[PDB]
Amino acid sequence: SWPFWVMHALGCIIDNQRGATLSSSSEMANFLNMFAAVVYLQNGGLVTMVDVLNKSYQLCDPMNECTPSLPPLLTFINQVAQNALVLASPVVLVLLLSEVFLGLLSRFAPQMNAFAISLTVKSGIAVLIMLLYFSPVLPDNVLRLSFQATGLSSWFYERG
Amino acid sequence: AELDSLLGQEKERFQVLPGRDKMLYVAAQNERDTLWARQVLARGDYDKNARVINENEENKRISIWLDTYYPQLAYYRIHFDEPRKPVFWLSRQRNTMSKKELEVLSQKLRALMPYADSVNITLMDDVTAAGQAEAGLKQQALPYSRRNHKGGVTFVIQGALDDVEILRARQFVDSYYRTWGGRYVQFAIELKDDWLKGRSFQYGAEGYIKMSPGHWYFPSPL
Amino acid sequence: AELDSLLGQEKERFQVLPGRDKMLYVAAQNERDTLWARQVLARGDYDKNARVINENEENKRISIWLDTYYPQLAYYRIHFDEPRKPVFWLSRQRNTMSKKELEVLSQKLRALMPYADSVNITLMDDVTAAGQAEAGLKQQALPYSRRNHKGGVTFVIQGALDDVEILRARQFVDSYYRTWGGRYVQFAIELKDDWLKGRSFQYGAEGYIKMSPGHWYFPSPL
Amino acid sequence: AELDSLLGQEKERFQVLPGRDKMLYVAAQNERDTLWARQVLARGDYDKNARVINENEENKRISIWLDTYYPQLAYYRIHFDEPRKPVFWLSRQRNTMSKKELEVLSQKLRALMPYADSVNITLMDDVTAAGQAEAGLKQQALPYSRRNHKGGVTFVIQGALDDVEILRARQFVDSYYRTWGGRYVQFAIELKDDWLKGRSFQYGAEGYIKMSPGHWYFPSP
Amino acid sequence: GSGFVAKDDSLRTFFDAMALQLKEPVIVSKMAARKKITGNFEFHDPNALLEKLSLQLGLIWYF
Amino acid sequence: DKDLLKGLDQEQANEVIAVLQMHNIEANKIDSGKLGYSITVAEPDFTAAVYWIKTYQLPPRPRVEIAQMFPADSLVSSPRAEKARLYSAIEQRLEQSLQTMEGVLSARVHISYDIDAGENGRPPKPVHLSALAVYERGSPLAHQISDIKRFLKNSFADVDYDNISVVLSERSDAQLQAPGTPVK
Amino acid sequence: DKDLLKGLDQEQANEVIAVLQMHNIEANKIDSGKLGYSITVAEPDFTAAVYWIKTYQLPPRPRVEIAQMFPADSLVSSPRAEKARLYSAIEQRLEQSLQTMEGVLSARVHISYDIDAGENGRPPKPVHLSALAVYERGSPLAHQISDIKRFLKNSFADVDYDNISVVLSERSDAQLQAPGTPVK
Amino acid sequence: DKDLLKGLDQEQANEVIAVLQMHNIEANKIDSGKLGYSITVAEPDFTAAVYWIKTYQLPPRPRVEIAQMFPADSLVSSPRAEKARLYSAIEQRLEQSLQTMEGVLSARVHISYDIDAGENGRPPKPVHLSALAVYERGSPLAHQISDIKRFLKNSFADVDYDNISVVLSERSDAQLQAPGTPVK
Amino acid sequence: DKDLLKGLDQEQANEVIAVLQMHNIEANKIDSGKLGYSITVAEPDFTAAVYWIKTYQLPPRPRVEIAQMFPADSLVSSPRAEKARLYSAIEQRLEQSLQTMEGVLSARVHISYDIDAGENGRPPKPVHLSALAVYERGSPLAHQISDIKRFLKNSFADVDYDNISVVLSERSDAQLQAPGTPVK
Repeated sequence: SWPFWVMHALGCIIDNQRGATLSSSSEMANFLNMFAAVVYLQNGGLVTMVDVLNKSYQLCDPMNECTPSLPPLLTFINQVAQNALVLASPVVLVLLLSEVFLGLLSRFAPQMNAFAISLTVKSGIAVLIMLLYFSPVLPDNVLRLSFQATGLSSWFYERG
Repeated sequence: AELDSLLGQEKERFQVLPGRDKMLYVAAQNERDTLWARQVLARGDYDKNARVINENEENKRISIWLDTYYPQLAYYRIHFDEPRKPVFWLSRQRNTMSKKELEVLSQKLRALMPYADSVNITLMDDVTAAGQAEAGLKQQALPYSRRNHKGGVTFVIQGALDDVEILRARQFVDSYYRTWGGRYVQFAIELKDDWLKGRSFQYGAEGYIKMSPGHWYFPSPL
Repeated sequence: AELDSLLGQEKERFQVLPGRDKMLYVAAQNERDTLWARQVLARGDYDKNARVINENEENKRISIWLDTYYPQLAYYRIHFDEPRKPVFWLSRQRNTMSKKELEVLSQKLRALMPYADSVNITLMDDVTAAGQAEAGLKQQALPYSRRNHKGGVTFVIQGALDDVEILRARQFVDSYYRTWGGRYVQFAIELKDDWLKGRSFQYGAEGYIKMSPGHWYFPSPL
Repeated sequence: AELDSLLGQEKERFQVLPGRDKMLYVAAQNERDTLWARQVLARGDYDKNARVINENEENKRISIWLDTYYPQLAYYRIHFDEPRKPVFWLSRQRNTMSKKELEVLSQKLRALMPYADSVNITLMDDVTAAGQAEAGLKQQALPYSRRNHKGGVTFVIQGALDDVEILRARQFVDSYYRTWGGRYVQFAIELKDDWLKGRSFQYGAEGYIKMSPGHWYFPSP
Repeated sequence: GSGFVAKDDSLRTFFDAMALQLKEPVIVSKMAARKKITGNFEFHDPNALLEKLSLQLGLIWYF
Repeated sequence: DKDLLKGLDQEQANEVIAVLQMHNIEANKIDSGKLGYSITVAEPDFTAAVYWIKTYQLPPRPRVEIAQMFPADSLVSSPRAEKARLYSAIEQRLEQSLQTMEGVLSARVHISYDIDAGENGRPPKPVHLSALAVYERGSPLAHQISDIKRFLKNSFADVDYDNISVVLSERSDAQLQAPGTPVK
Repeated sequence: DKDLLKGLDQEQANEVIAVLQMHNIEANKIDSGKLGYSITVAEPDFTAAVYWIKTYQLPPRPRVEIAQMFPADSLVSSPRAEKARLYSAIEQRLEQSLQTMEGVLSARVHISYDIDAGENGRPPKPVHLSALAVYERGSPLAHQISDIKRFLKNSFADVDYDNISVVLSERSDAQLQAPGTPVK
Repeated sequence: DKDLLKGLDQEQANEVIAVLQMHNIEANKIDSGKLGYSITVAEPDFTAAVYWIKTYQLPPRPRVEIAQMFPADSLVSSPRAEKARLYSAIEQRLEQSLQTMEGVLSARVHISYDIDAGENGRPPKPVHLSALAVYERGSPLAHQISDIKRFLKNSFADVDYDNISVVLSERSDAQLQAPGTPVK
Repeated sequence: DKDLLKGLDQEQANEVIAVLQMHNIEANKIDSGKLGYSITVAEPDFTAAVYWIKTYQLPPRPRVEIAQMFPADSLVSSPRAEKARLYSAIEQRLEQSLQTMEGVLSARVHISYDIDAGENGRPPKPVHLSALAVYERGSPLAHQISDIKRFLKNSFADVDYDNISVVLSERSDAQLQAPGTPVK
């Protein structure tokens, strides 16, 4: 569940930056998770999903006590985190530069209440900037982050 | 001035021959020096008549006359090692011309080359022309196949040859062509993909049998 | 303006021979000194005529004449260790020349080389040209395969040689070509990997290659 | 000035010899001093002609001359320990030259080396040349394999030699080549890795190497 | 004139190549089909080569 | 003294002069500095010069490469636009490496482009190459076709000897003499 | 008198001089300050000089490398954009290392580019090489074709001797004498 | 005084003079301050000097390292762009430690790089080395390969002697005499 | 007096003079302030010194250490980028610690670098070393190979006695006498 987790983490950041989640202190992040589920499912998909559990019996046969090999497990959370932040890189930069560009206009006109205008303009920006790189850039990282069977040796070892 | 001082610094790479029809022939030796002397005669700093000849192209010039006035003639190559008395290598086992008939050809070949004085026609054997080609094709340890038929032979080298067997073969063909010429024996170097370099067998019921040489080849899985 | 002062400071790498047809000859030793002398004669600070000779160039120049006027001749190499008396190494067991017409060859070669005062013709043996090439090839412990055929032998060195056996086999061939020439015996060093690269096979008169534990290939009998 | 003052301050490493062809030969001892002596004669601070000779280069010039005019000759080396009377080491059990035709060789060799006055030809034996190489190769405790054939022998050293044996082998071969030369006996050092490191094997007549608990390897006999 | 050149075979590919010099087909079991072999062999006296290999490898055979 | 082409540049004017001088008409190249070159011919040669312009379709357009339609200055780049920019640089590099062989004056190499296989589950297809060449004359150009196929075969991942096609030809006869001025 | 090229570079000017001096026409190189060099010829040699400009496709283009089309200034860098810049520096370092051998004047090396094999589950293919070389004459160039194969063999991960194809040749005849001035 | 090249730096000028003096022509190294150096030859030497410039591909380009394509001043560096900067400094240190042996004057060492191992879970392959060397002449250069293969063997993780290749050669003949001025 | 090189620093000029004085030519070390040093030789001694500059690849480059590729001033440092500095500081400390032995003038040590055996679950491979040394002459340099191995065996975790290779040699003959000026 690696590339679905980072894609669902992508949509939660894009939902959270534009407002729309500040009732705590989601549908958009569900949309990318379904989309990367389908584009993973089309080309190949279940053949490599079955192949990694067919290799797991080739390297973790029971009555041998294999374990999930702890010392590379401890970098798992940041392994998806550094894939989350660089994938959410370009749209939070435009939303953040637009906010301080509006803030200099609030410094040039004091009773503007530019906080109210920020909710109106960010939801258009957060879909517009991601429309330029939604088509040619997103779906190849989905196939790149799919965990392949050759790396199954690095996550396990049998104990006797 | 004179023509042999309007050329380059060394008077060693060219040779100026007097013509019988009041022309001045310049005998170069390769293609790069042929345009060296033709650029001089082309820009026009010489008040008289001159022509630039060469071994490769005046051997092609008097083969157009020969296959108009003497068809079905058996010959190999014309050698210009001494350009005032060239040697005409004629075939012995395939001509019926007598002594009187060879002398009209010797005079009508003198008339095509006005710089020459007399053309010496000599006769070579047809079995030492294919024996030197087979012994040279066997000294390089090259895979080959000989196809004898009437009026010429041909040697065929096929297969997925490696990089050494192309350089040793190509260094030998251009050194054989300068001596004999491609009138009698012709080489057929060609690259396709089969590790059996040319040969092909079929297997049934006793061992292997060598099939006849054919044009189709089996592509190799390996 | 003498010629011996126009060259470099050390007067030991060149040697000027007076020809009989008014032309001085500078005999170099390798290609670097040949270009050192051709730059001098090319810029033109010497008003008389001069030519630069060599050993590898002069040995390829007078084999074109010998492949036109005296074909089917068995010879090895022409040595210029004393440039006024060269030595022609003729073969003994492969020619049919008498005593009289060898003087004709010794006079048509003297008129062909103007710096030479006289040419000496020695008859070298034929089995000592291949027994020294086999005895030198046995001291380096190299695997080889001799192929005897009519009028030339061929030593084939194939396989996956290592790094020291290529340098040791390259130092011997270039020391043999300097003394015997590449006319009679030919060395064929070819570097190729394990044929049938990882496949088990059953060789000899009924052969098959095993492409897989369940796949048979029946090419030519391995 | 004269030539022996244009060289360095140490007037002991070079030795000038007057030639017979009106020259002046300088006899260096190695390649570090031959370029020292040839820089002087090359920049041109000397009026007459001179040359710089060497021990190993002159030992290749008259061997290039010798394989044109005197082929099928069996020799080892010509020694120049005193450069005015050199010593020629001819072989005995491989040639059939009489006394009358050994003076033609000693008189035609004199005209090639103008600095020398005479050449002293001695006939060395042929079995001591290969017996001193075997006894010198056994003293270093080296695995080897002698291959005898007609007109030369050869020694092949193979294996996973360690660092003390690939330094004692260079210190013995470079000390033997200086004396006899590589005409008769030739060494062949080639080092490969050991296929039996963590492997169990059987040695003797029926030898095999167990590359795994379930994998046998029967090598070539 | 004959011989097999084994490069990491599996004792079922191998002993079927000897099934021509032996005039009978060979049937190897599946527990004896896991052992492997390499080497240049030569089938000139196979009834003594099969006996020598069955004791070095560790096998039992019946004809 | 009748101009026919103006506003050209340096590489186009040396091709128009070399084409018109082959067909026995003179030409004058008049530079104009910033405005480019200009070409005039004589008055009896103007009717023939317009005909040779229409037949050879002069002035020549600049040569197109595949990496011009996918420039590197864009903000984003698809994988189709990255493999097309890779193949269009190898296609020029083999062209500049074939001109250093012995006798070849000009050459052009073509590679088969693949787009659809890199995205779906279909395996990639075989690779096809095609080359053209112009040789110096006097060469026996039937034996020269095997060195090019030997060089071009394992300069790529997986090609065969029958997916490469070499077509080559010797250069034309040299033109060295002057055309000549129209006397009247 | 008449100019035929101007605005050339430095290395572009010496190639035009070295080609025209081979065919017995004499040219002159004139500097123009910041506008580069310029090359002029005489009056009767102009017709042949345009013919050798057209045949040899002069002036030469600057040579192209694959790392030029994947610039390092981009803040994003795909793995297709890192392996192409890694291959393009190895096939320049092996080329500069081949010129230090015994008797080699020039060389050109090509590597097989594999970029789309690591993104899917497909295994990487083997790597192929190809090389050209120009040797100093007097060399027996049939025995030095196996030292380049030995050096190029274990400079990579795992190649075979079938994947390496080196084809090389000897240099042309040396040009040392002056062309000569056209008198009229 | 015809000018051949101008604007060259210090290391570019010493190779041009070291090449021209090998073929019996001399040059002059004239300094110009900020505009680099300049090299002039005579008029009868000009035709030969422009020929040896084209053949030897002079001026020499600066030598390329793999650590230049991946600069260390970037913000973030991938693991693919970190082992390439490690291996490029190791292969530069191994050829600087080879010049301190006895007899050696120059050396060049190459390592096989890992590409797929940065992104995959596959184990890496064996590392291959390859070396060139130039030895001072007179040395028994046949026995000198066994010391370099022993030194190069255990300078890495695990190699074997079939994966190391040394191709070495003796230096050229010494050039010690002056060319000579062309008198006319 | 023609100048060979200029702009060199202190450590380079004492290497160029130490090489030219070995081959019987003089040299002058001229200071220039902040613009470095310069070196001038005589006019008959100019053709030899250009040849030895080209042969010995002079002036020498600064010696590369692996710690120069991974600077300490980075904001984030990987574990991959910290073991390279840790190996490249033990590699310098054993090199500075080998000079304190009896007879050694110079030495160089090479550790086998592993960075890729850390993140995975595979066990780390054994570590190999390789050392060079130069001894003063008059010493039995075959018996002194056993204590460099004894000193290097247990400076790390677990090496064997056959994973270390020491290749050492004695120094050349001493050059003490002056070259001598050319007499004119």
